[PDB]
Amino acid sequence: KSKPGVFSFLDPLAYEIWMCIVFAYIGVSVVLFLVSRFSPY
Amino acid sequence: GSSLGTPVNLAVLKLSEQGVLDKLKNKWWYDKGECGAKEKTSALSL
Repeated sequence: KSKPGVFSFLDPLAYEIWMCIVFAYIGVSVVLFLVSRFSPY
Repeated sequence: GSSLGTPVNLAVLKLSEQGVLDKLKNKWWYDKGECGAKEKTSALSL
């Protein structure tokens, strides 16, 4: 009786995709902050 | 000029009509054949 793993809900996407999702989240947030709070307008 | 012409002609015709040759082909091509004629789904990759 295959006991489903906790964090089996992540199985549809590979570990690399989640990793790069986190990386892209950080990059997007930083670029947004930058391009919103740089110009002394 | 061999006396074996008509008999072999009739033999192959009889075999074809009854179905021996097809069985032999199945035996030596499909049967006696390694691969005959579902995989779990994979997680998406980058």
